[PDB]
Amino acid sequence: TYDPWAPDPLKKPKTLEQKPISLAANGKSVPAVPKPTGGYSYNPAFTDYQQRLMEESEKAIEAERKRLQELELERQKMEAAARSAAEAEAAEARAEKP
Amino acid sequence: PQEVSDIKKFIEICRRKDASSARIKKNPKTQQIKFKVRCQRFLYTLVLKDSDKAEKLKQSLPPNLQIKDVPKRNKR
Amino acid sequence: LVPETLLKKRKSQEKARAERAAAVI
Amino acid sequence: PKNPLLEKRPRNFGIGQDIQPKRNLSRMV
Amino acid sequence: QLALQKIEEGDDTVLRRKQLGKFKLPEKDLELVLPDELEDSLRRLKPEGNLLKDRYRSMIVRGKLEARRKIPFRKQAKTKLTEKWTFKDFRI
Amino acid sequence: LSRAPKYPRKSIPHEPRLDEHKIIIHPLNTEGALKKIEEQNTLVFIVDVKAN
Amino acid sequence: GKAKKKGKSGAARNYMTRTQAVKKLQLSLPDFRKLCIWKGIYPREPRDRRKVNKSATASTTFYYTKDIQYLLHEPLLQKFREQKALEKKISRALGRGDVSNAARLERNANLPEKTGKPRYTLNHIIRERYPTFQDALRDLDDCLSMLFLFANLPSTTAVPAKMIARCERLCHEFQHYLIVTHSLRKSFLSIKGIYYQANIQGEDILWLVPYKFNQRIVGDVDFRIMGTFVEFYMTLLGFVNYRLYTSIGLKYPP
Amino acid sequence: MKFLKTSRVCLVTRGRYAGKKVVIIQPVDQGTKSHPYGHALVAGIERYPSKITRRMSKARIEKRSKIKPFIKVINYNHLMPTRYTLELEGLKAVINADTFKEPSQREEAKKTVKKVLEDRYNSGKNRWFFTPLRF
RNA sequence: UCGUGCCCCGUGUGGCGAAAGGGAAGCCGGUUAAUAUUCCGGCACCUGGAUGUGGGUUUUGCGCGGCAACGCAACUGAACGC
Repeated sequence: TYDPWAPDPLKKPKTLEQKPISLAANGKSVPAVPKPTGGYSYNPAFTDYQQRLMEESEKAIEAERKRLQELELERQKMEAAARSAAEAEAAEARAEKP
Repeated sequence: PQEVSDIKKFIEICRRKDASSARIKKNPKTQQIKFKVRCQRFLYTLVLKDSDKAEKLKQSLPPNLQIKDVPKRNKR
Repeated sequence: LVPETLLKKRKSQEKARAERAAAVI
Repeated sequence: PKNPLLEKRPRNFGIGQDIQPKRNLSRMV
Repeated sequence: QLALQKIEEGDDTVLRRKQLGKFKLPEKDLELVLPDELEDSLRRLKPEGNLLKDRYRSMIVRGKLEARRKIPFRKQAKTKLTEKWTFKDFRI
Repeated sequence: LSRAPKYPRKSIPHEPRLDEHKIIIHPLNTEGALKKIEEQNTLVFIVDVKAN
Repeated sequence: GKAKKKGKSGAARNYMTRTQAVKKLQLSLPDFRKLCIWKGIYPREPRDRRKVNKSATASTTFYYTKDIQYLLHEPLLQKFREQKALEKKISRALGRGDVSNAARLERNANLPEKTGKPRYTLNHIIRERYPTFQDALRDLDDCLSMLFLFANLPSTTAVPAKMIARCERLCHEFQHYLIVTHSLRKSFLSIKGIYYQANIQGEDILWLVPYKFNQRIVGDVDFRIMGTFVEFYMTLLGFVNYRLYTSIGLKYPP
Repeated sequence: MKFLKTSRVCLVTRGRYAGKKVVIIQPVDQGTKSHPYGHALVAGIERYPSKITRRMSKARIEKRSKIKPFIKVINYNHLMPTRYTLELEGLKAVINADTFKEPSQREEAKKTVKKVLEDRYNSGKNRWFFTPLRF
């Protein structure tokens, strides 16, 4: 058998000892398995489930508001482009001792 | 060597961390007073008319910056 | 904007994307 | 509907008009 | 004032704005049982998410590798088809 | 491929040719050096011609 | 003395792109990605990427020059070249019609579909990556989550069925060690799976196991590099199981 | 007859905006006290919108369709008139002589010129005005 | 990802050869028996690298002013060309 823990660079570089990049916003290390909360249970507590439903509900409301706002802005943009194109077509129609 | 004409900029230069020392040169024939501060790259000189409040600018200069009066003879 | 229907809609599109990803000599 | 900002820029590959395109020059390698 | 301005575990849920790879990682899929879908037994439980996707996202977030997209079709070498000399010189 | 020799061409790596005992030979006891000691905080040494 | 030229020192010497690293190591892209995952070579980010490469984009991957220098001395490069030459010999034998010679040469390939083990041996890599058994126990969370996940997957070309069976065997051996030592502490039934927390030699080990159902492999994940992770993790778990069984004085493998 | 009128498209030949295309907002043929010569108040494009390909995403199309405008008093001797005409009702009296005497009015006028020009560009008309001259 | 490939480009070929040609950057004062634009003091400069602070630009994303010649402490710019 074989058991670990019991010119070539036998010394590893310190660049390898440097910590990998974390994509977390605070820049701290993310655990491999994060500890679950009580709201993620299959039969959760009422308070935890209602709380999690509140954050997901408000995120859904703000996302829907944002997408409706940008859809309205796009609709106004195409209406402005259509008005300018109609004006351009009308302009071409009129042109045709000290 | 650079000449400073603004008292505010001179105060910021004297408050800079690289200000090693400062010295006061008195020219009585010209009736002027020169404040010279030694920084890393440049020596900055502020020229003033010789006056009591011109002397009083020392109390406005930072205390940690050492200030020496220039002697009459530059002895080696 | 009912949040329950919004969450149902989001789960529907996430689910649909999930099975779409998983699917003469 | 296609974007009206899209345009065609054809290249005339006649003598002395445009840079010749990269062809198969395998007969003359 | 300038000195005051200078004076003033990570989570998967919020990420930095800069990407690591060909794209920025999307927001996680909703892992929540909606109130119509709650069941009263472990047998009728509906598992949510995908654990393989979770491990891949954990790998990217911890930074052992960067996020890349699948390439379904690779560009083929530009070649020309031609007839063999024996089949050209065949006569009957 | 890089070289992967079956035997080293040199069995023993050589010692560093120019170490500190060979770099510094002796100081200078001349009157100019003794003047430099007190005037410039400077010591004067006779060193190897190959040392930088 | 002599005037230096721009771009000959600093970040341009400190970093290289993935293209330059692949050309330096004279590997293919799959072999380079596999070796980087196995040896723990991580992507890096320069302060100014234009100083490293003028054609770099936001999706350009950078690595340390010293990390690539360390990868230059890895013995798995010779293993890769030997396996490629062996496959060429097998192709020659099959093209000449020597079926017995082809079978004899294929017995030297050590295929995962025949052995249940990874194609390349990572035993020397395990000790290099984990200097201590404590570090192995601390990476056991990721190891156990990956292997318990892959023990319930269908057979693929990247991860064959015998290697899946070996994943299940190693997970069962680890579970038997936990049973006989009573090291298991906590368990949790979530909507994603079953979380388990054990305590081995003063280290808390928490991992997630899926419910026994059909698992979906989606196209948004890189399944082949996940399989490379699986190979590394089973190579780690074999030695971890051997050390735990020997420490509690039991015969390994059971 | 007179061609240096309103909506006339011209090319600027001198200054920081040389080679750019402008539309004439107001001709001053007799001159003023500050500019005792025939000149014009013009609005034009400083940074042209970038080219759009069929495989571009909509966010990239929106980013590359941006226009940076400018407003200018310019001598007639520094203009090259073109046969093209750009008729825009939103640019009617967008700038006058007193606009250039205050920085904020210049910013507001440039914002109005920007929104009108991007509307006309997204309309798809007058493509010669929005392509840059190559010289 | 048919994972062990594909794409782009053409211009050739290395070295030596000038203490008067070309060329990045140092001046003043003092100092030795004998060296000094080299030492000491003061005051500078050039080249290259890393990375901060201030300031600048940006919600009209990559500055503003001058009719213009052009100006102002900044004021993105790869391949390929002039």
